[PDB]
Amino acid sequence: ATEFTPSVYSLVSKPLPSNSRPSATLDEQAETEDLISQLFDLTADPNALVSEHGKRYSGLRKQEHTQFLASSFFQLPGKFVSLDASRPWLVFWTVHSLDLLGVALDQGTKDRVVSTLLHFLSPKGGFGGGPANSQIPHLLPTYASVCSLAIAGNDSSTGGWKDLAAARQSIYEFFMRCKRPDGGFVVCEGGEVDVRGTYCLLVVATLLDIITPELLHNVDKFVSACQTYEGGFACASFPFPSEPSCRVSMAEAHGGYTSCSLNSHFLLTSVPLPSFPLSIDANAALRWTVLQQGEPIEGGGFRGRTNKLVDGCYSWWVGGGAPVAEELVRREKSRKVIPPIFNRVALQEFTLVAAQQDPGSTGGLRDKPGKRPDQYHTCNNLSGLSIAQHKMSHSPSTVSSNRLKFDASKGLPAVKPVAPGGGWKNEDERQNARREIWANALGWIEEEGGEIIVGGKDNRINTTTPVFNILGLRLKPFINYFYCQE
Amino acid sequence: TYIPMSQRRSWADVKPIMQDDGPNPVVPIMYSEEYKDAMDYFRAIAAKEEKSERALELTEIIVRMNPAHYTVWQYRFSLLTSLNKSLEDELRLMNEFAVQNLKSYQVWHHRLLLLDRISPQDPVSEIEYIHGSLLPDPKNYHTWAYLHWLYSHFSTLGRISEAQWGSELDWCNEMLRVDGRNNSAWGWRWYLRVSRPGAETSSRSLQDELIYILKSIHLIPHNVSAWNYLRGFLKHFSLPLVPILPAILPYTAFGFPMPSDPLPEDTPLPVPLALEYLADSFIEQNRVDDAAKVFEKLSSEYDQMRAGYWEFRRRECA
Ligand SMILES: CCCC[C@H]1CN(c2cccc(OC(F)(F)F)c2)C(=O)CN1Cc1cncn1Cc1ccc(Br)cc1
Ligand SMILES: O=S(=O)(O)C[C@H](O)CNC1CCCCC1
Ligand SMILES: O=S(=O)(O)C[C@H](O)CNC1CCCCC1
Ligand SMILES: O=S(=O)(O)C[C@H](O)CNC1CCCCC1
Ligand SMILES: [Zn+2]
Repeated sequence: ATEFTPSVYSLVSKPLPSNSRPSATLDEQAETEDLISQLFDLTADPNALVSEHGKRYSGLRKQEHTQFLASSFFQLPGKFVSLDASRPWLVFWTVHSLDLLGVALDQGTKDRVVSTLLHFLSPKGGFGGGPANSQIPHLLPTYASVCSLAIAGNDSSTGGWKDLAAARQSIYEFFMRCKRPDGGFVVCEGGEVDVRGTYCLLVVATLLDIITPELLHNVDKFVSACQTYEGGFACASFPFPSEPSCRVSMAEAHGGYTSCSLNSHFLLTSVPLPSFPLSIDANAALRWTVLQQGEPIEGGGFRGRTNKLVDGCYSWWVGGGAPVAEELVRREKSRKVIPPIFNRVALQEFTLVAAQQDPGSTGGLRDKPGKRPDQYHTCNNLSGLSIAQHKMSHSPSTVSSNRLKFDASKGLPAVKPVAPGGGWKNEDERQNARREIWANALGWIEEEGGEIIVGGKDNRINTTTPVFNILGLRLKPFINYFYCQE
Repeated sequence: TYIPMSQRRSWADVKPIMQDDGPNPVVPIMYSEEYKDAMDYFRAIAAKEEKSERALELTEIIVRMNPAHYTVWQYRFSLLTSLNKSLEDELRLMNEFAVQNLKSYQVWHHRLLLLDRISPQDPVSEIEYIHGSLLPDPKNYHTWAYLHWLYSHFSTLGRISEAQWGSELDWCNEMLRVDGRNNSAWGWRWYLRVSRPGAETSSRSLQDELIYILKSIHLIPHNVSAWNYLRGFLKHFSLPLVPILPAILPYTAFGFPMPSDPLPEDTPLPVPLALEYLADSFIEQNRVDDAAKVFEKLSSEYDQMRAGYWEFRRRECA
């Protein structure tokens, strides 16, 4: 099972060649190679039957990470005021990490999480980064709030899910006010336009059953034009008028924006619209993904951009996009008519050896050695670790079984479109859309026998879902609630 | 000594509004007195929808303490347009915000909204400022994306002259000369030479570009940016790989640049992406068996971190 995923300790560690041409990029790369390689030399090989005497043990310090998240969840020092507009992300990074770490919150803390997030919901639609009387709605906290309610909420009167159902029309109206004719979305009133907003919007729209043809128009074209010559995706694309005459990517292929673009495109493939979505170069996206996994000397972690440093948070962005890119490649090979595509072992070794905070300290996981751990890097490291530990794939047979059990006669009230002809043509088309979107959203499975837990089964964390990045045991009851399935 | 805004004569008429977080909210932040006081009065300003100079001064105080507060940035831009404020002075304030290390997604977008509304006949002054700001951080993603928008937006208005495009390529060539491993500058060259709508596509331009690419590879054979640019260039224009193979084979151990007689020091062979070029060129010649052998060597020896990926590429040959 590990024949094509060699351990970093079993490979020769060599620095990036200089070609006798020094530069600032090589200076930071060589210094980063030294920091990571020294930490691996001080750490016992996780694949050893008995840990070596005199070296650090690389076991996942789950209780330290739990304590790190706990103290950062009940009180932030004033120095994190820069995150005052990102408090729903502080919730999601905390509650999703605890889900991955297998730590349960008591019902009293869950109710506080639900009540806090509902204070962030605006009556005119969408969640903000803080209380509704202080901050305007924003696409990114809307995703973080909806997903956090999926993790900490329930279907009772105090569970918060009934409040999301009652806000479906207003949230949809907020999404439509953000939409641009070219297919992009502003993240908020007067905000920027990039694929993060598209990803966050499409996830929430998929989960809450508020997808309409007018919401998705040109969204596929905006995302597809974000792909660069490297194979990955940039933050946004620019529409040149003569709807537009052409669209051009606006920056480098980036690990975060590649994840958002791959996930957005994947969510669009579930929508049964004619000649939709516009295709992407999946083979180039898969090639760019695997090329961002670092060499053994840098621990086998992922970098976010070509010729930049490896970062633990890209274990989720780039690593979690790999099953999506792999599935898109598989669909193209099937339309035109298996070893892991990235080193699942090396990525876990980077997480355990390099990404973990030094033992006996504050806990949490970090970007790199020498960087303070934070809630964001804790969540993304563990999310990428879950992808590496558990072989995830989108199963057509599972999607087919979901189609066979879907009840089109059950569901929440249809969304009223902004434009008169902005909705689905008839009820047969809308229910066919609800079925395909619901069935494909629940199509991700963990393949039996594909599990790889480096360092022993005590390092195992729970299985996250690609595209959504919440546990399947949270995703299924949540999306079933809003589609009225059981 | 801090003076509360309740004791300030200019704000005596304003009744502050407290943050409605609930009785016991999760992830609370221990705000300073100065920050909580300003947000308490900002909530009152936004409640009464006041567009005034004191509201403008208050937004500046808040964004100096929290440059990522998108709601306050949105309200500030509405203050500038409503009061018909000097957007050039605000643009100078954003220059002072860069020296004091006050940056975020919102600060860069605020500068974009300024340039869009100012709509200068010649944005050369802003282009030069962006070039200068890239010297401390040559790979700032926000800055490179903003530079793409600046040239794209104003070329749509027909305000980018041919001399401006030429000097921009000159500046991009100098950036790559200082650091050929700057993948951000490689992407900027792709915009200037390939993707922008006004780019020239002729036999001379294709020859000039291929020469610059091969020279960059011969200078830094292990530069992944140059290899990705080469593969993207050939694929975008549907150019064959075999005619350029003589310049690539020396790295797998005519009328276009060749490697140095003796290769530069610290250049261990083979270059993995050169093997990928050789394997793809074999597939171009329908020599799938020869391509599978190159993929097998990449998987088991020369690029073992991607052993499974190169094995996948080997199995596709069958
Ligand atoms: C404590 C905040 C940390 C900010 C971090 C995450 N971050 C984000 C936060 C919320 C959502 C979301 O994307 C969405 F909405 F989920 F799709 C992205 C950003 O914007 C910036 N980052 C900075 C960072 C750290 N290490 C590498 N980087 C560069 C990077 C850029 C873009 C992406 Br994408 C991913 C990484
Ligand atoms: O690394 S973690 O597993 O998260 C937490 C630490 O191991 C705690 N180790 C304790 C030391 C004293 C005796 C009881 C155990
Ligand atoms: O009724 S709604 O418009 O849905 C919700 C309130 O109006 C929000 N007012 C806030 C005031 C402070 C700045 C952020 C907005
Ligand atoms: O279940 S197995 O993978 O066969 C082996 C166990 O998981 C090893 N876990 C360690 C036990 C001693 C303390 C540190 C962790
Ligand atoms: Zn990071």
